Amino acid sequence: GYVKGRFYSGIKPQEYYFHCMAGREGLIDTAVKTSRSGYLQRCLTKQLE
Amino acid sequence: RKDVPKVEGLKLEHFATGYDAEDF
Amino acid sequence: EQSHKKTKQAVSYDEPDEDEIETMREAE
Amino acid sequence: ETNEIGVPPVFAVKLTYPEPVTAYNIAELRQAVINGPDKWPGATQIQNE
Amino acid sequence: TTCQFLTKAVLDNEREQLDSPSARIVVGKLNNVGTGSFDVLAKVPNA
Amino acid sequence: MIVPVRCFSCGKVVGDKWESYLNLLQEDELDEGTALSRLGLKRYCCRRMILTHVDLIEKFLRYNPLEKR
Amino acid sequence: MNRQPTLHKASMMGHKVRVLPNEKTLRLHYANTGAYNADFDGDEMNMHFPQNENARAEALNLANTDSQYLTPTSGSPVRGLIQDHISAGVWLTSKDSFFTREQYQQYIYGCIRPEDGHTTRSKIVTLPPTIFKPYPLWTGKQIITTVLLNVTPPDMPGINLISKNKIKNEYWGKGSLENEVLFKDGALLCGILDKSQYGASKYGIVHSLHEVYGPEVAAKVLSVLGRLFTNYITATAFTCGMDD
Amino acid sequence: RTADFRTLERESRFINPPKDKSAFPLLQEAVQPHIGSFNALTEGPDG
Amino acid sequence: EWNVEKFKKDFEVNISSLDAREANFDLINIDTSIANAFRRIMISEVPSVAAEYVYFFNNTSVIQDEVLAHRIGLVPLKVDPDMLTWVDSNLPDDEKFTDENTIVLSLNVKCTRNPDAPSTDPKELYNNAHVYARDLKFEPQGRQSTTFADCPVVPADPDILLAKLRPGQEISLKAHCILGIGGDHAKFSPVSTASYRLLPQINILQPIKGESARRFQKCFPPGVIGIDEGSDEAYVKDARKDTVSREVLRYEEFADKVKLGRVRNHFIFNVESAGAMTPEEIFFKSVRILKNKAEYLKNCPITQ
Amino acid sequence: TGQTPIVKANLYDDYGMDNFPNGFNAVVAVISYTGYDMDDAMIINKSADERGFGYGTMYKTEKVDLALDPITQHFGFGNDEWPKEWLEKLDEDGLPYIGTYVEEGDPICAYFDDTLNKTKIKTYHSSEPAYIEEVNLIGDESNKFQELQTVSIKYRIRRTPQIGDKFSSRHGQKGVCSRKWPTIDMPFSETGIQPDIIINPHAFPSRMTIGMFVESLAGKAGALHGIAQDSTPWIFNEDDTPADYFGEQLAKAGYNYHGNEPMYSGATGEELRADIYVGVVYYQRLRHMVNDKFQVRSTGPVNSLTMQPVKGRKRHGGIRVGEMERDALIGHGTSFLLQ
Amino acid sequence: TLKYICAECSSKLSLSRTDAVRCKDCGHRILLKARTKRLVQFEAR
Amino acid sequence: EEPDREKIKLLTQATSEDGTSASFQIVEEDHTLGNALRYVIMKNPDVEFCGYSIPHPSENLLNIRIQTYGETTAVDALQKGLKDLMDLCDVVESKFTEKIKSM
Amino acid sequence: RSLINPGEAVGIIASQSVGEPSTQMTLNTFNVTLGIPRLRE
Ligand SMILES: [Zn+2]
Ligand SMILES: [Zn+2]
Repeated sequence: GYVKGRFYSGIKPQEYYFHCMAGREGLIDTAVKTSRSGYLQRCLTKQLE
Repeated sequence: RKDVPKVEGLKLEHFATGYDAEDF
Repeated sequence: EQSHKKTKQAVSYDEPDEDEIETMREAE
Repeated sequence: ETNEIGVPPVFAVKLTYPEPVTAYNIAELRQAVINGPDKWPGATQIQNE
Repeated sequence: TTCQFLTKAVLDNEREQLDSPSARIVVGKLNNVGTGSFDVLAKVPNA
Repeated sequence: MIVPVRCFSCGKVVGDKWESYLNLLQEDELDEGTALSRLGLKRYCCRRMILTHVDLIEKFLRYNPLEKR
Repeated sequence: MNRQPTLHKASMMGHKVRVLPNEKTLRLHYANTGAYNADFDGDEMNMHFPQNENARAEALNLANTDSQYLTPTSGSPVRGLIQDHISAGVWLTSKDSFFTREQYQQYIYGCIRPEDGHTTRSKIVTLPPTIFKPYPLWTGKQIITTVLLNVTPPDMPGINLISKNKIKNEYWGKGSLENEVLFKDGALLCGILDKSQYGASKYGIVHSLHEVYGPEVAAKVLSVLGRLFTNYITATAFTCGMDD
Repeated sequence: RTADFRTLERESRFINPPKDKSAFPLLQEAVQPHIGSFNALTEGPDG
Repeated sequence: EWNVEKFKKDFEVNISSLDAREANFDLINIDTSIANAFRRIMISEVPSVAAEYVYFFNNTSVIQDEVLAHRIGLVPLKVDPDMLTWVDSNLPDDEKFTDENTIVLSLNVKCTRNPDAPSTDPKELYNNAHVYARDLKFEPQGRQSTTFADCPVVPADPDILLAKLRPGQEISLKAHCILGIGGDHAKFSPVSTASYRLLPQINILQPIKGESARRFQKCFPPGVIGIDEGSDEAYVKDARKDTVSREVLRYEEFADKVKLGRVRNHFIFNVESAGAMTPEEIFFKSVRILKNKAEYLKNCPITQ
Repeated sequence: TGQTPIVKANLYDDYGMDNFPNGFNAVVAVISYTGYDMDDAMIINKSADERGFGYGTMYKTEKVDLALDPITQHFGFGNDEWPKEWLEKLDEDGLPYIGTYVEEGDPICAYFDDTLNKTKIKTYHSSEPAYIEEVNLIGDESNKFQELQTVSIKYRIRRTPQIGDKFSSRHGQKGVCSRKWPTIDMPFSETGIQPDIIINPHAFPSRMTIGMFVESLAGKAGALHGIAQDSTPWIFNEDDTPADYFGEQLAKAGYNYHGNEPMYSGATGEELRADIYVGVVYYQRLRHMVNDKFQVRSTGPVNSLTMQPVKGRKRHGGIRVGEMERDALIGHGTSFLLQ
Repeated sequence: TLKYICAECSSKLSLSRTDAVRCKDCGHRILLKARTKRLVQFEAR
Repeated sequence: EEPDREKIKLLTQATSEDGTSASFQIVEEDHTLGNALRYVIMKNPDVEFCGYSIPHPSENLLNIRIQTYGETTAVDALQKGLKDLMDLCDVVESKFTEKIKSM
Repeated sequence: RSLINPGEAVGIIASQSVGEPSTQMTLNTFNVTLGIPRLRE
């Protein structure tokens, strides 16, 4: 997965597919993240108001 | 690997405001 | 998904419908 | 200004403040009353005593 | 659990002193925090 | 749809140069570049206007609810 | 002004109404982008109009924007200029940037208008040129000195601050001290101004002004700089291309 | 000498819709798994 | 010290080419603030005549009413202003449009079929298939239908395609052409493009004679760099012909041996007309608008 | 106004995408000049918009069915009963005149039901006004007993580019229209061209959309010489760079090799500090109109039980101040703002 | 002059009350409402 | 005859007690007159400071500040600026007519 | 002159000062429990 190519000169198809993997990997994590600060803050504010 | 083919007979097609393609 | 959140005027803070609901599934 | 908000004239002709008429602001409010509810800075209504 | 806490309040014959931000909002009273942490009185000259 | 009247960037009339452009490509057998030059389009903004025109109106007209077949 | 979710009180501040003709959208300055966590990607905001003087006084003195320069989370700034203004400042405060009397005075009035109550002296005071002979020329840093000289109170002395830049001295050539931000008696004498000075960054020039002269002056400096760099980017543009 | 756009070819096809085999077979090859799947419901071997 | 009479001594004008549609003139020893002012006026403030209110009676064509109406507005009309008075917006439509304030252009085209041997040409296969700007018939009305007798209202460019039709379709409309400024809408801009370019300056620091002079000559357009001989240095024949491509600077042998600047005082204006007014008339009116703007403020009470 | 891309992959023709144009070729300058363009906001030229640049229309169809066995409601107008000026929108048949301008409240059709013995109308209701494009009468699902009850009406809603509308290049660089900048105030090129679209340079360092940068000098080269360029992936190499390829083309035409152009300010009129990066980029106008939820309320209707502003933008409804906003107003210690 | 265009044969044939909603020339059940001469005001913008 | 009072306005909130410094506000004007007028006003040897500022693009306003040295008011400096710009335009119009004939 | 003013809602401010920045730790690990799950514990 080591890409010697740059965005100015361009990236080879093998490098392109590997970049597609790593690029998507982040967006997948943003889709699978159940943790929310909504209820945590709501519980503190109602007891500390 | 074959290079991207350059375009045949590329001439100047931009000059000054009041200057046409009179200069060859 | 963001086009709908863009217009909705929130009642309260997010919601605990995730892991929090299964953690709240335990009595004293 | 960094402490300001750009209000569209649509909102300006609908959003009103109940300004009590006095000697110091009789001049300012008389114009608003003449201007009416569609000319900014105007007035949509007048509350009697 | 609004009805549950209400039942517990009735059974205790509880007096809501209206001193919490929530309670004050329920009865339309000015919140005791910040500008509501004091009272404003006018100085009048005539006896 | 049809050829736009005036170039979006500067405002040079381009609408009268569409049918004339195809005649320079068909009958005169000239290249895209030289044909645009003969029409009097030297700015690249005016150049792309006609060069890049699709003319979907000719495709659209083939559906006529006023004439049979 | 409210931008949901209101995760902290800075997401609900008091703004001064400015009715802008022929408008169909709420216009907001870039300095407010941080506190509301609002990006102009088609975002929506709620405007509330309080109907009594006690509610007015509160939205003008307690919940107002200027009193929300520092967040209570860490006591760090959440107000500052974001992109064009930062790139404009690095160019304007550069040693190479010189200006004629006509150019210099224009940049001053362009951002400071006495009629809009931007001044503290009721007359625009101007520094003498840095170059007298052959031609009278003003440096870029002198515009920053003049803006402070007209927005800070006359009764108080000038600001004294020795700060640093994000841009290392090596980039500005041999023997430059352009990384060391130096303010002596309210005069920019050394160093350019980065995101580290008029951005939402602690112990910068705006924050230093906020501590010495107060929140109202710091707000004036932010709006003044915000205008200056907008006007400077109009006269002297900034671009990015293949050569870069 | 270039990878040009068909201008003369395009406009002629706009006025004259072909009476033979349709242009752009790849477009019909895109819906090939859909049409083919439904075609095999009646036509083909074993009825 | 600057005097208005001292400006008259140094200010020069140079006309390179003055065609019926476009004029290429120069403004020497004038400020950027004045040159940009005329430029801004020639585009936005010089008033012109263009269609504003299209009244449709029928439109069975593929081209939507809004689109067809917008196209007619964009078509420049070979109409000289000053012949028309400015329309008042407050009074109603019956009092608003007069023979002095409005010009009427009618379009009435109906498409039919023609018998011909069949790819077949649209002019052969159908009758009145293509609607052109020349099909906008001028209808003179009211008190003055004799003022436009020796001046008929015809579009500046007649061969402009307005609509395409098939038999059965029809277009019936009455367009009301009025006086307006370019700042309001681009359809009212009398200029195709009014722009100026600063005179390019090529400061040769070294003689750079020999074969390097022939290399330096190829970096600029043909009629810019001229060489005397092998020696006698390398001079600038016509710095005005330069495109300012900075091609000379992307060579190690010239990157330090030459400087590329400008003449801040010298402006090379290029003004092309839409067809209504001559390019000179458009520039003259621009100077007349700037003077009138300063004159209106001169004879004006300074309130408060 | 659909346009064929100058910069395109050859597979665009293989799928005959010219039958359905998705965008337009625009003069795009990578410049920070106006001050209204920054990260998620881009500038469109006023004079370009005035000339029909990026103009679109939106068609909406409605089915007016009379079903809710004996026929009661009949298309047209009932005798003796006729409320004032309805004939302005509908024809003798009760159906509207194809081409007529309609606003919310205007009659979109007319009928008469014998159960109420009154002439009623089906009103048109939408914040956006329209024009009638097509009216089709359909009298199906019957053998010999034929009478119309179903009618399909098509509305043409004109959509000019408004402040808020999204625009994007073919490189994933979307931005909302911050303002429609006038051409006199717009920066003008040496050639005398002012950009159609202005993209801020601060967009590119984070996104790293260099495809757009090479698209700019390719589109410019192809507009001048009059030749379409192949932008199919992996056509170019590290040795055979497109920036060098179209750079040579730009130099041959008579322009700057690095795709720059000497531009002048529209305000001061003076030449800008450095040459601005200008070219021809294929732009796409996204279908969404972001200011659809635009509302204002002073004192509108209230629910009977709570006596609080009722929900509904079009109904002159109230903006909700939720628990979080309550918490924020407690936060400032601003008790009268909460009150 | 009352009009109704057939969707199939494109024949302009109008029909009154107590009549079958179908074209006379051919058996087609869909009819397009034709555009009649009526003023529609527009701004050339 | 009636003179228009809404065009040029003297912002008394910024005017010097007497009489050198003042800020003027003109309606339906921008960079076109603005930059040209401040250029001509700056040529005056009595003008100390001069510049123009447009408060906001949406509002049709133009602000011009004139700060002079003694023996001349800001109003006089503005009146001289307008009088000189008119004469400047006459020079441009005269030279252009002459070169048209010279062709 | 740097003293907290009597009346200041330090309660809401505290919960807002713990809540608002805990939105920035919604992302997963790059052994011990971290982020919001640990804060919930
Ligand atoms: Zn053009
Ligand atoms: Zn039929």
